[PDB]
Amino acid sequence: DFLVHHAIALGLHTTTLILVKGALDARGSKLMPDKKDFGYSFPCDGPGRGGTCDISAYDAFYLAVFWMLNTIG
Amino acid sequence: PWKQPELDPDTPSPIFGGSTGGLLRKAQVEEFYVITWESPKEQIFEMPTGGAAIMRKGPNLLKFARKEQCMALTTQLRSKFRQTPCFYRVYADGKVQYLHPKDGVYPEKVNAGRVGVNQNMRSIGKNVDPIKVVKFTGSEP
Amino acid sequence: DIAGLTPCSESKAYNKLERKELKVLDKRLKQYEPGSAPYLALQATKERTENRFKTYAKQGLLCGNDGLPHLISDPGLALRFNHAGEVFIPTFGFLYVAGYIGHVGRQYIILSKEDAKPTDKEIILDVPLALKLAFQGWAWPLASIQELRNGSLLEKDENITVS
Amino acid sequence: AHVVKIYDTCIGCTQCVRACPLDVLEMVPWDGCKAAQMASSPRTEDCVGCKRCETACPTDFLSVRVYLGNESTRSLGLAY
Amino acid sequence: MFLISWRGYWQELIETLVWAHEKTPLANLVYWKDKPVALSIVQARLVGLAHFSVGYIFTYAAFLIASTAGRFG
Amino acid sequence: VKIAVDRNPVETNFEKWAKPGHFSRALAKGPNTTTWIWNLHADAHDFDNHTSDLEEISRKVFSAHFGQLGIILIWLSGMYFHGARFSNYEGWLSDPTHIKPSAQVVWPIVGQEILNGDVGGGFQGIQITSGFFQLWRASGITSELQLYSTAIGGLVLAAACFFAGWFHYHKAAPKLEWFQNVESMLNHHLAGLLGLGSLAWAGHQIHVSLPVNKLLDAGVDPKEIPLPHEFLLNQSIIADLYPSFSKGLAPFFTLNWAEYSDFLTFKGGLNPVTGGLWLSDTAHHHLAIAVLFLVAGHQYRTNWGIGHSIKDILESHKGPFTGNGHAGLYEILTTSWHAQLAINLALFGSLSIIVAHHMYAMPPYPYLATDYGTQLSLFTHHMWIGGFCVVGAGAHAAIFMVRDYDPTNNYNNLLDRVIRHRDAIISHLNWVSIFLGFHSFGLYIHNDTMSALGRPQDMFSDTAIQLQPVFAQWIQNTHFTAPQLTAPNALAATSLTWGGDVVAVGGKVAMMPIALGTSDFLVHHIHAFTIHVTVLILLKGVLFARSSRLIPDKANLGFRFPCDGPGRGGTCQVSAWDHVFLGLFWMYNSLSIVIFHFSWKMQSDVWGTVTDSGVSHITGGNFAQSANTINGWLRDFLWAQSSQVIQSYGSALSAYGLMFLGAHFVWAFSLMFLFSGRGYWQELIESIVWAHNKLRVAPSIQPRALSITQGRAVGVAHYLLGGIATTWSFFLARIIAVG
Amino acid sequence: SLYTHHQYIAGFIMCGAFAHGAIFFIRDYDPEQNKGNVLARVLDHKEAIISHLSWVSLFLGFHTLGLYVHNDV
Amino acid sequence: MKDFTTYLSTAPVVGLGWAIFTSGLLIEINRFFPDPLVFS
Ligand code: CLA
Ligand code: CLA
Ligand code: CLA
Ligand code: CLA
Ligand code: CLA
Ligand code: CLA
Ligand SMILES: CCCCCCCCCCCCCCCC(=O)OC[C@H](COP(=O)(O)OC[C@@H](O)CO)OC(=O)CCCCCCCCCCCCCCC
Ligand SMILES: CC1=C(C/C=C(\C)CCC[C@H](C)CCC[C@H](C)CCCC(C)C)C(=O)c2ccccc2C1=O
Ligand SMILES: CC1=C(C/C=C(\C)CCC[C@H](C)CCC[C@H](C)CCCC(C)C)C(=O)c2ccccc2C1=O
Repeated sequence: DFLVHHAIALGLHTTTLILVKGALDARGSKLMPDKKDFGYSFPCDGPGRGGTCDISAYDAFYLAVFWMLNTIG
Repeated sequence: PWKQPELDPDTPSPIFGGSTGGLLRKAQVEEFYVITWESPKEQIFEMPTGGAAIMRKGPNLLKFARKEQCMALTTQLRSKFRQTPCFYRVYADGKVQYLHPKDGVYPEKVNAGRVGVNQNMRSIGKNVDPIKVVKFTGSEP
Repeated sequence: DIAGLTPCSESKAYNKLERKELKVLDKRLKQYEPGSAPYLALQATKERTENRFKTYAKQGLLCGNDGLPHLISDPGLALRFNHAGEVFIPTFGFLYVAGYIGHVGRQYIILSKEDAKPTDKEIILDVPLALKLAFQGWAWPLASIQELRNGSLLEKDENITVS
Repeated sequence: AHVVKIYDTCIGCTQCVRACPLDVLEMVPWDGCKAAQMASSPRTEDCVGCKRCETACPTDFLSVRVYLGNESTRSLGLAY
Repeated sequence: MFLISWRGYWQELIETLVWAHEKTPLANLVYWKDKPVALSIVQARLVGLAHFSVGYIFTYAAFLIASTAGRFG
Repeated sequence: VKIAVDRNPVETNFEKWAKPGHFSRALAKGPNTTTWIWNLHADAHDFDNHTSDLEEISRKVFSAHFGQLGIILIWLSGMYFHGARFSNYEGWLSDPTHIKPSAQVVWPIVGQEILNGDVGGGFQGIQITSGFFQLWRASGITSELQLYSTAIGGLVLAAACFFAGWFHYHKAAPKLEWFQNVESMLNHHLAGLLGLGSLAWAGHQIHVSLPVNKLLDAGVDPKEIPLPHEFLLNQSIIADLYPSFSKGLAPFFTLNWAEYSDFLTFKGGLNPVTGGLWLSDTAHHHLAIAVLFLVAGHQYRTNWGIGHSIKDILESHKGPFTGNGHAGLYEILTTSWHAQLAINLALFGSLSIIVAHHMYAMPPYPYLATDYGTQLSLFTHHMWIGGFCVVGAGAHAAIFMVRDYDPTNNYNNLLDRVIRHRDAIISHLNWVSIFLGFHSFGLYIHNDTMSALGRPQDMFSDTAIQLQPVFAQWIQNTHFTAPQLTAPNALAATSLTWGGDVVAVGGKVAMMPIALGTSDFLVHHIHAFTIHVTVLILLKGVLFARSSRLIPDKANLGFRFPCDGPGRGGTCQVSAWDHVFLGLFWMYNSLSIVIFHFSWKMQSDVWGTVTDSGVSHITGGNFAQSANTINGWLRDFLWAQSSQVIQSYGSALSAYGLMFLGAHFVWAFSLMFLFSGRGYWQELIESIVWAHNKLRVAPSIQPRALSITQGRAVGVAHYLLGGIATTWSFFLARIIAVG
Repeated sequence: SLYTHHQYIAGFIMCGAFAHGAIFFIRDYDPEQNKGNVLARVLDHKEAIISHLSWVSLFLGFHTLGLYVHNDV
Repeated sequence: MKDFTTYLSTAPVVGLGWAIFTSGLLIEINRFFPDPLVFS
């Protein structure tokens, strides 16, 4: 029972990381200083600057659900 | 340019057997594009849709369904063969529009006649937050 | 004892697990001849297994109802009931080694950045310098508190921010 | 029906104009820079949203931004 | 599918079916009212997450109820 | 035609070893980001991108290929060596049926000695499944001393191959003219390599392997065997075995070849003792094969004014419907390496697939059919190698269309006309995949739904609405009744899979007739579904690599690029590289079921222990009834046969139990890369760089998230590795612990 | 079923709080009004929060898996 | 030789020597002193 309660802690702390990041970095990132002008949900800013796939805060929520399901599992 | 060149809809086309990347029902109903240029000899070039074709000495004419298909060919001719193409837009009603060298000079060269459009006099960033414009459209304009 | 756990010496399942694991080898040992190398290999494994079980019992470990040894983590109960070597002491054995790796890599980074072309020094290391720092890091806790009390450990708002 | 706005930091490189296939962008004179040039976006109705323009701008942060929006036949790149 | 395979493979494929629907002798008489295009980028992340999560749930619900009901303990 | 070489082109020194990235102009500057590291190991062997010169690209290629041979030869010598010193070959040779092979004994540190299982023969080690022991017995090898010498030869030849790669690049490298002499390659590589190489092996078969295996099969002890050189020197010894040797090459030159009927035979079938092909038949095979390739090598023109020219052949086979046909291909194939690599990999991968089928039904080596783990491991191996090689053709053909395609040479050509009706190809091929996936896989769902509803009479099965493969059944009988009529001199048929009686060896069946029914109909049609689809993904990428309606200029973007942009609704995974990245997932889904087909079919209907009353198969013949339902594949194949893997803890098969789990981790681990994107990760690193910056411990090489195409590649790699390694553990543990 | 039903819902709901909390920063957040307060002081040093979180996820992840794998072997 | 020593100073070569050291050290510390769990 010890190892699982700690493995559960892995889920909550990293699931929070994905969602907290998508919130605080919602207004802007160094890769995209103005996310606020675009919106909550947009696909990307293009292949420039090395690639900008899955930056928006919607894409953070999108990735957390995989961890939500893993954690609850 | 000095004056817009009107369209000559009856000019010889290149020697091309045909393909499946041609025009669809959208062309007859909505709009289609045509490109003109003048070559000094008989050469071979890659088409955007399909394979290879043989130009003809003198004027040449093609018909495309997209503007990108036309400008893709201009970049090939301006670079490889160093020519000066010009293409139009034809609607279903028969109306014709002269698009790309609209001033006669290509867009990558300045000209005194042009007037600026969509020019913000500020730095990127440095603009109001969305809350200020929360109930109408636009934070960038 | 503590937490309703028996010592491993007094447990029955602990000795049951020993008699089982040896019975597997004795059955496996019957196939081969006495003086052959497979016989010598299995006898050594038998010798190691007999040594593993007696040493864990001698060390005052705690075995549960399943018969396997359990570890205790609170230093209070560990020190009170003489179970410190399990978790509490190895905690300091690691952190000495881990900070060794940080104090070394931090110094190689700072010193190469004081010269021209530090990018080349990362892909093509200065091995004489790396060995020098690697043998000078035996007393990294002294240098850390020296660098903290001095104030040259941390940078002060000369770092990039995003907004 | 996309939006293209150019900002005060343009330096007249012309790399945005050379990159756009659909001829959305052109150069206009201006007094703000050394090159005495500035871009413009007169015909955004033909814009498609490739963001090759943003890829070419060498500024610290971009003098050109394509703000995506409502779609259309020309914007979706539909031959049909 | 929606998670791994992304849009650009499919829109080129739908362009090929469109060609066939127009060149076929009798089917060409029928014509769509709204033009067919592939699903957007953000839509696919949503759709694929729904097909993902629903199988994550319908699978475990059957196992949870069947394992416990058959043994009755 | 002549030899042409350029002396001392390149100096040999370690100067460029210190300067990584010298081959590329961009990388020679140096690193300012960590992306420079990934691009280094990636663009290392892309010689076409380094330089435009075709000559230098040819020198580099011809010398790198020498490296793979040296890499192979030390690997091959390792097996011979590890088989000599750390194995039980001499014990297995005297009792093959009861003793199992082993050549990888393990050292005694933490645990790890239990893996040295009780193999048998006064020896304990890992049980191998590579079939070397049966290979070394097919040739005359009785002692370990022969294996040592064979290993020392490989190291000697391998260093020569490495030496040549230095010599034929750094010192004396050929010219482009020497490479374009294509007609001489086929002449030398057919006659010399395939012709004489097969003729030579017949020499080893005739003079060494036949007598040795004749005595071994007659119960003689290996140590009492005369050494193979004695058969050469003494014409009297081998004459006692095969009396035809007493005549001594007079039958050959007088053209009375019937005298050699003793050891040149057309028996067919299998040996009753070893459960393998008659060694006399193979010496006849490789002998006739040599005469066939020798004449083939005297076809072309090279220098003496006789023979064919490939150019005149190609530009003479023309047609009306094709127009100009096959004309500009000799200029293509003599100029681009990628074109040849596409053709060759396609037929080098489809060949290993042919090897996999034609060995299991026709076991060439002795005591292979009774080693079910070996027979199952060679099939699975040489099939996967075929899938990868075939997929490489779709990748290494698209590179030709992007880089080495000149429209001037191709006007109204075959290649040009294919592109001009490409939309008809992909459209007509799209309909087939939908037709098959409905009428093939939908039949499985129909059987599942009918069974759950209590209507088993309405399923597709033998006791039911039977769909029997009449065509294959007719071909089985035709090849079975061939010795009577179509091949009178054949004593028996090619294999027993067509029809006949059982061949038992050591109480185990080597091969017995395979019956085809309703289930075999569905599976053989499921394979075509996965194949016609895997072609759709690759063929679409090839034709639409150079241009499409969505993106009329892809060739300027290149072979591998992630996307043009979010516009047009989205242009992600539009390149030809991303088509290959998708085709690998379908190759995996295809061969994974070709492999499950081989395991359950052969366990249930073929393999098993023969008793007085018939044969007792491993799974009791459940392929006919259970396979029609998908739940059957889940119950009777996966849940059932996984008992040996799961219960492997505490035994010699414990390594397979761990690999079974670790293969799942690496599979799921790939999902982070496929589902996610570069954007989230590059921002996360910024918040991490802050802490590394706060403590003045930060890298001068800036950390950057992986590129888009790399995240896709990293996914499919960890994906396929975890998916394939699971079978590798699920199979060997299941089959080594027989049943 | 009553346990899994509520817990799977507890995860879905809780992933919405952060998501709908991220939309606040884009649409309904005014920095000049909320200047110097707790909400701006959190958003100022977000690089510390996201970093110290990543330590806990990595720490639990390595050491928990390493023990299970140590026991598997 | 100056360039050879420089090649040996690259990242992967130095990492190889590190790995043989740390791995061989841990193994030989488990070859002798077998099965440590509690530290005396
Ligand atoms: C010691 C002798 C020697 C020396 C000093 C050189 C020196 C040089 N060679 Mg040469 N070469 C040699 C032997 C040598 N070569 C041999 C034996 C061959 C035949 C294979 C070649 C074939 C050859 C070619 C074809 C080329 C060179 C090139 C070069 C130059 C670049 C070297 C470089 O990038 O380093 C590279 C340093 C290395 C250490 C490379 C190691 C590669 C090994 C073989 C891989 C090992 C496989 C691994 C174990 C598998 C496990 C991995 C797993 C994931 C599967 C340089 C002048 C290149 C050139 O002309 O410069 C533009 C070039 O194109 N050489
Ligand atoms: C089994 C699959 C799997 C695994 C192992 C991980 C693992 C991880 N994910 Mg992840 N993820 C997955 C599936 C998985 N994910 C899926 C399907 C999704 C949905 C797209 C995501 C979405 C996702 C997001 C959005 C985020 C993560 C994050 C993380 C990290 C959490 C920190 C942690 O505990 O690291 C330690 C735990 C480990 C298990 C470490 C793996 C390495 C072990 C020790 C093996 C070491 C290698 C060994 C020496 C052999 C190497 C040899 C080889 C190179 C040849 C971690 C690397 C978060 C992150 O990176 O923040 C820090 C994060 O933000 N993941
Ligand atoms: C009878 C003559 C002969 C023979 C036997 C070969 C044999 C071979 N050639 Mg080849 N070739 C020949 C004539 C011949 N060639 C001619 C005339 C030309 C020019 C027209 C070429 C041009 C050529 C190219 C361009 C390439 C080959 C390659 C190969 C190898 C393919 C590897 C393989 O399939 O695994 C079979 C492997 C073996 C059987 C192992 C044996 C290896 C030994 C060292 C080879 C011994 C034969 C050798 C050619 C004899 C002369 C060498 C001597 C002068 C020192 C194979 C060894 C490829 C290569 O070099 O890969 C490394 C390759 O890329 N050939
Ligand atoms: C005769 C075989 C052959 C040859 C000579 C080449 C040669 C080439 N290919 Mg090609 N290819 C082949 C077969 C071949 N390929 C096959 C069978 C496929 C299908 C899978 C492909 C698919 C393919 C693609 C998709 C691409 C290439 C590319 C390239 C070029 C760059 C090489 C490169 O980056 O590698 C340098 C070396 C590496 C990158 C290291 C590879 C590491 C692999 C992925 C890991 C192996 C894992 C290991 C086996 C198991 C795990 C254990 C691990 C812990 C060690 C080069 C011209 C690329 C290119 O740009 O072409 C112009 C490209 O984009 N090829
Ligand atoms: C189990 C998962 C799954 C399934 C079912 C499919 C299904 C399909 N994929 Mg696919 N794919 C998947 C995973 C899956 N994919 C993954 C994970 C990847 C990533 C590598 C891909 C990548 C991929 C590519 C790259 C391509 C496909 C293609 C296809 C299609 C092939 C045409 C065909 O046979 O359809 C026929 C229909 C079926 C197979 C459905 C089976 C179930 C039954 C028959 C449906 C029953 C309907 C029911 C009676 C009606 C109920 C109505 C109700 C509302 C009342 C098909 C739609 C190809 C495609 O679309 O082009 C042709 C293609 O090119 N897939
Ligand atoms: C022979 C085949 C081969 C293989 C398998 C590799 C593999 C690798 N090279 Mg590489 N390389 C090769 C040939 C090869 N190279 C050649 C011929 C050259 C030209 C001289 C180079 C030049 C080169 C440079 C210049 C660099 C690499 C780096 C790397 C590593 C990538 C960084 C990484 O993921 O770690 C990331 C690592 C960390 C984030 C932290 C450090 C911890 C590491 C993992 C411990 C050390 C690992 C050790 C080297 C593993 C043993 C070797 C292994 C292949 C068996 C990777 C291990 C990079 C590197 O730093 O290597 C370590 C690097 O900068 N390579
Ligand atoms: C494996 C079985 C697959 C069969 C079903 C596949 C149908 C899909 C192909 C349709 C393309 C049709 C347009 C043709 C393209 C075409 O117009 O080319 C024209 C070509 C005739 O060419 P000409 O003689 O004009 O010129 C040839 C010269 O150009 C030489 O280069 O037609 C054929 O070769 C007929 C091919 C029939 C192809 C069907 C058979 C292919 C499989 C071969 C085995 C068949 C017999 C099997 C029974 C044992
Ligand atoms: C298959 C596929 C398509 C094409 C898929 C299409 C066009 C299927 C959608 C249309 C069909 C006809 C709907 C099928 C009906 C559904 C089963 C039920 C829908 C119910 C809703 C009405 C509620 C994409 O557009 C795409 C985009 C981005 C990433 C991945 C993909 C992707 O994988
Ligand atoms: C995780 C992830 C990253 C981040 C991944 C990174 C930065 C790679 C990390 C590589 C590490 C540095 C390799 C070394 C790992 C271990 C340290 C090796 C073990 C060494 C010890 C034994 C010493 C991306 O950049 C990305 C980009 C696009 C799509 C998906 C993804 C994606 O999923």
